[PDB]
Order: sequence, then structure tokens, then C-alpha cells
Amino acid sequence: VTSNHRASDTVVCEGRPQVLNGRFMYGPLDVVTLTGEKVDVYVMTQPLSGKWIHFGTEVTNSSGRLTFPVPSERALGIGVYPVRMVVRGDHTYAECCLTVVSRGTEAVVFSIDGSFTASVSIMGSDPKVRAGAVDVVRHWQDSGYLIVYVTGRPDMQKHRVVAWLSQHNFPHGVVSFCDGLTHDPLRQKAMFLQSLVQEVELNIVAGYGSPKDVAVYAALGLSPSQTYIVGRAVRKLQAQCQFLSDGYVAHLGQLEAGSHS
Repeated sequence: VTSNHRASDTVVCEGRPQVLNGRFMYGPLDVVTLTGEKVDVYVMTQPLSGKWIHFGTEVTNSSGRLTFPVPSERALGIGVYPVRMVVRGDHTYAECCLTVVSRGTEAVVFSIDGSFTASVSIMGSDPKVRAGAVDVVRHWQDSGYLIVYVTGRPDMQKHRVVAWLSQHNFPHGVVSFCDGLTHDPLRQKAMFLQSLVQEVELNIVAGYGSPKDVAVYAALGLSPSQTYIVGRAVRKLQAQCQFLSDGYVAHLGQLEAGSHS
């Protein structure tokens, strides 16, 4: 049965302990779990070199999970580093990035579900990408903001979601998923983002999403003027956020004009 491993994008403020997490599973729905097996951890310390450096080894636990502390002697400085976790038993692997940021680094969050998709509501395995969404994200990255993507989907679906993001040429960013265990995705998204602010000390300056995401951003203390939302309920949404009634294309026009707040 085919591997379905996933490693979490790690974002950490420099000077802090750096920890990589992964999960090792077999089959499309996580039917088989990889337990008590060795996984070798590689980092591409020079991100453009293509050269892998062996950092260490860990063992999966009963639910297939792995947590790897980077030895402080090998801590990475500010940057974005490709990471590969390789199961020693069958040479299967998972990939992710370690993002090291300086304290107070500024970021924009995109809550993907129904926001990057043409439909606000219905998304099957490949949905149509909403018009202008890639340009809006690329705008923010070009303006110097760290791009963070959040989704309500379980990380079991990560490989396909990332292929979808790549297929449509979305900028590279931090991608975060739900654990597939509790099924309160809004709650999961909120806590992840709060950990970003409180633990890694990000300055999240703006949030994009669908009407359900408004609570997520409210929970972070983000003001209405920093909350950019697609959808249809005009009067309801106008009261709690910046409603993009015309879609992303017109909105891109306003971003480029610097008249978005």
C-alpha cells in the first residue's frame, strides 16, 4: 500500500529551539500506521545547493507521529530550508520547509477553503481556482510579507492540496492543516494562528478568507479593516470585515493603489 507521509511546515523565531514534526501513514485514508520505526531527518542547509545534510534519527510512536528537535549546535539562522524525512525501512519520505524568522516578522494569512476556490462552499478534489487569487497572494509576497496558508482539511489530504497550490502557481508559503482527529477546523485554525503570534512572535497584519474565517481572525485580535472576506451577505459582512463584493481582480487593483485600508 502506498505511503502517505506528511511533515509540518515549521516556523520558528531565531534563537528558539527548532523542532520538526511529521506523520507516517500508509494508504489513502490512513488505514495503516507506521509505528516504532526509524526515520532519518535531512535538511538542505544551503537551500539552493540541492545538497542534503543528515541531522539525526527519530522513532515513530503508536499513532505514527514523530517529533525531532534540531540539536542547538546545528540550529539554522534566518531563512527558509527544505526538509526531508526518510523512513529507513522502505526509503519512503515526507517533505516540508523549516522557516526561521526574526522576531516580529510581518505576515499575511490566507484561509484557503472557499477563498482560493471559485465556490465559497463546494470543493471536491480539484476545484476551479477563483479569479485573481494568485495575483493577490503574489502582491503580498512581493510587498515583503511572509505568506501563511491555513486550511480546514485534514493533513491526510496534504499531498493533493499542495499539488493543487503548485498546479495553479501559488507563491511558496507556510502551509498548515487540521490534524484529522478532532474535527473543529475553525478551532484548529485559530489555535494554530495564535501559536504563531504568541510563540513564534509573528506580526500577522492581515487575514483573507470566507465568511466562516471572520471568527478565526477576530480571535486573533485582527481588526475588521485588516480582514478581507469574499461571500454574498453584504450588510452582515460589511459590519465585521472588509467585504470583497467585486472579487479579487478589482481588489488587486486597490492593493496596487495602496488604497485597501
